Amino acid sequence: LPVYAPADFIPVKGKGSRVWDQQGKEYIDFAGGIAVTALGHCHPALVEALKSQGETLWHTSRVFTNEPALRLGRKLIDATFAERVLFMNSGTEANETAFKLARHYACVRHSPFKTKIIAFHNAFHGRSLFTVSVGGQPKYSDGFGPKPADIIHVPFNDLHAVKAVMDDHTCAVVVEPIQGEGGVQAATPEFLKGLRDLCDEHQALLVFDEVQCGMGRTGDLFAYMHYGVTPDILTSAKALGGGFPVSAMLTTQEIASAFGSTYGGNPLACAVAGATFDIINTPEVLQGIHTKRQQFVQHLQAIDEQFDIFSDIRGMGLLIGAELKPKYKGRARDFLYAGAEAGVMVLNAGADVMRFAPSLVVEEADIHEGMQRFAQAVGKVVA
Amino acid sequence: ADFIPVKGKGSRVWDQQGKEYIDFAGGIAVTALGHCHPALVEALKSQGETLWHTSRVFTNEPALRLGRKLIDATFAERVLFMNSGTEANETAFKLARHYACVRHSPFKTKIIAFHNAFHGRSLFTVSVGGQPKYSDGFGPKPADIIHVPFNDLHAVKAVMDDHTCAVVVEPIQGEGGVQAATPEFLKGLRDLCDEHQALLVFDEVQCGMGRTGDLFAYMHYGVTPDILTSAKALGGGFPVSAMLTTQEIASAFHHGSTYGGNPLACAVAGATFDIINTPEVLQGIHTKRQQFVQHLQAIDEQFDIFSDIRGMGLLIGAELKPKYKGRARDFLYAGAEAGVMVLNAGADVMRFAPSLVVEEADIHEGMQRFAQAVGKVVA
Ligand code: NA
Ligand code: NA
Repeated sequence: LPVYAPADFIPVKGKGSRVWDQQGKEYIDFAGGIAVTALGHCHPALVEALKSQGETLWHTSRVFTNEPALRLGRKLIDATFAERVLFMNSGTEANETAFKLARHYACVRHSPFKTKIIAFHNAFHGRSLFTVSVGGQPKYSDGFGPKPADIIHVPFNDLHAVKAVMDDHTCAVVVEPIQGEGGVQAATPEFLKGLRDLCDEHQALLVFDEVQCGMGRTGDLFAYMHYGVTPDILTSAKALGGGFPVSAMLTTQEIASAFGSTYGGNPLACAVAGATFDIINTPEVLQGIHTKRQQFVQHLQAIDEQFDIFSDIRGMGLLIGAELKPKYKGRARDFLYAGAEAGVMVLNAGADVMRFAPSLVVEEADIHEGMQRFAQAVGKVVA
Repeated sequence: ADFIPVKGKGSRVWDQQGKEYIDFAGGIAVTALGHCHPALVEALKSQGETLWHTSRVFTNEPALRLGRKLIDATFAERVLFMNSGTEANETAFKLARHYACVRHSPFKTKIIAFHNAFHGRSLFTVSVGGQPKYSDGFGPKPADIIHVPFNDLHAVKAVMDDHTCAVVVEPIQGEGGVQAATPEFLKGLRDLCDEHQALLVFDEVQCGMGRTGDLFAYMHYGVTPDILTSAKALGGGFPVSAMLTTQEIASAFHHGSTYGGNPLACAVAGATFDIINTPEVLQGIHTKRQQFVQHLQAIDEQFDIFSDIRGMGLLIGAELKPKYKGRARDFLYAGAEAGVMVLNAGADVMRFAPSLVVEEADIHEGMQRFAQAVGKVVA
C-alpha cells in the first residue's frame, strides 16, 4: 500500500534535477519530492535567498509582520485575485485556515446553521483530522474517533451530484482544480464553472486547493487562471517554497474581515518563497513549462509505442499523469521501484497511474536521460 | 505591534527605524538560542548547500541524526517529524485515538483535556485546546473531548473511564497564565491512564527543549508520558516539530526509528539540540531565572505591581495584583516603547521566555527598561 524507500536508498545530496544517495548512486528526479522542488535542488537563487535572510532574521511570532512576508504578500496580491494573504508552514495548515474561514464567514455573515462543506471523492487536502475528513479517501479518515461533521462527498466532475446536495445550508465547496493524488484528473471547465455558479446562487464560498497544481505547475501561475474561474479562497504551498516549508491562504478583504493586507509568515520562509515567486512568475519559466511538457509526453508516447503500457496521458503543464492499461492495473508501484533501480525518481497517483512532477526548469538533457532510464525500467517490468 | 523587526542578533532586535530592543519574548519561546546563532546559521548554510527536501517516502541523514539524539536523550523509541507544534499535536491525538481503536475498542474515543490549554489552531487541536471562544464559530467540532480544570485531579477521576483514549496536558500551561502542574496532579494522570488503559500525552511544545532547565519538563517531574510533542525551541526559529513515543504505540500507524523530517529543518534542529542538551546550557538556565526573578522582585519592591512569580526555568510568569487586573497589554506596550519585548499570558499575567543563553548584560538592561515601562504605567 504505502511507498517506503528501502534502507539502501537514502537521499544525501541534490543539485538541479539530480539526486545522490548514500552509496553515491545518481538519480534523475521527475518527482520533485511530490511536486515540491519546483526549481530543482539547491537552486542558486534560493540558496542565496536562504543564506542572506539567514544572517539577518529567521523568526517572528504571529504578533509581528516582517519585510519578506510583506514583499511576498504584495507579489501574490499583485499577481492574483487575492486582496489578503495569510502565511503558514504547510498546505495542511493553509487548508485548515481556508476551511475554518469558510465556516466562520458563513456563521457570522449568514447563519450558524450554514455549515455544510462539499468535497469530492479521491480529494487530498492534508492529514490533519479536519483536512483528512474533507479529503475524499475514507480509508485515511477512518479510525481516529468522531470526525468533524457536516462534510459531504460526491464524485469529482459530477455537477449533477453537487446540485443534488447543495442548498442554502452549504458554506463551502472545496475542490482541487486538478486532483493530483486522485489519478491526475483535471476538472472539466463545465464542472468548475458550475461550482462557481452554484456557490454564487447559494452564497457559499468556492475554495480552490492549489497546493499541488499551483505556483506555475500548470504553466499558468495558478490553475484557476487556465480555467478563468475565480475562487473565493485559494491555498498554495509545496512549490511556493521550493523545498522550504511555507504556505499561503489567499482571499478577498470582504471574506478575510470575518476573522498590511498580510498575516503571519516566517521571515526565512517568505524570503525563499519570494525568490521562488520571482523566478516562476516570468514569461520565460511559464512558457518554458509547455515546451517541457511536450518533451516529456513525446518520450511517454515513444515508450508506449515500444511497450504498449498506457491508456491515457493527462494532466496540465509539468503535472503529468500516465494511466496504465487494464493489463497493468495495480502495477504503478512496481514501475516506480523499477524506475528507482534504473536511476529515475517518479510518482504514482493511485495504483493504476504514473505521475511526473519534475522541476519547472528541468534541463532538456535531464528530460532525455531520465526518460531513457524510465524506458529501461519499463522494459524490465513488461518484457 | 506597531513596529516591524528587520534584524536580530542574540537577544537584541532592530526595527525598520533602527531602534534597538531587548528580546525577552523569543517570538513566544521559539528563539531559544537567540537570533542568528552562528552554530544555527552554519547548520542552515551547510545543509542549504546539500539538500533541503525529501518527501515522507524517504528519510535523510539529518532526520536520522536528530531522531537518534531525541531517542537517546528521552523515553522515546520512535520519532515522527512535522513542521509545527500544531501538526505534531494532530499526529499525537490521531495516534492516541487510532491506538485505542485498533488495540482496545472503536468506542474508546474520549479525550480529556484542560481549561486554558493551548494545543494549536487547527480544528482538532483548538477543540482539544481549553479556550471555547477560539473553537466556537467553525461549525461542528470533532466530538468526544471533555475539559476539566487544570490541576483538578478529582475532576479527571470523575470523567475518566474505560472509554477514555487519552489525557492531554501541558506540564506547564504557557498561555494559561504560566501555571505549572503539581507533582500530585501529573502523577495522578499517569496512574489514571495506566488504570483505564489510556495514553498520557504531554504537550511540551512550549515548556520543552530546555525551557525549564531540564531537556523536557517531564524529567523535572519524573512522570513519563506515552506521547510527547515538541516544536518552537526545537528548531530555534526554523519551523520543525517532533512527536515522540514508543515502538508499541507507534506500531498502530499503518517505519524504522524515524518518520518524515525536512533535511534542512532537521539539520538546524540537530545543531540546536546539541547546544541545548549540555550541562552548561541547562545549568545556566537556573542561574538566569534567579537573575530575572530578582529584577522582578526589585520592580515589585518599588512599584507593588505583582502578586505572584511562577513558572520554571526560563519560562516566567508574573501575575498582576487586582489593582492592575486586565492590564497586561498596557505593560506590554509600555515595554515595547521602553525598548524591551515581553509577553502576556492572559490579561492578568506578564510572561517572559528569553533565549536560554541570554547574556547577563541583556538581562539587566532589558529588566531596567521594563522597570522604566512599569514606572511609566504606574505614574
Ligand atoms: Na489582487
Ligand atoms: Na529512549
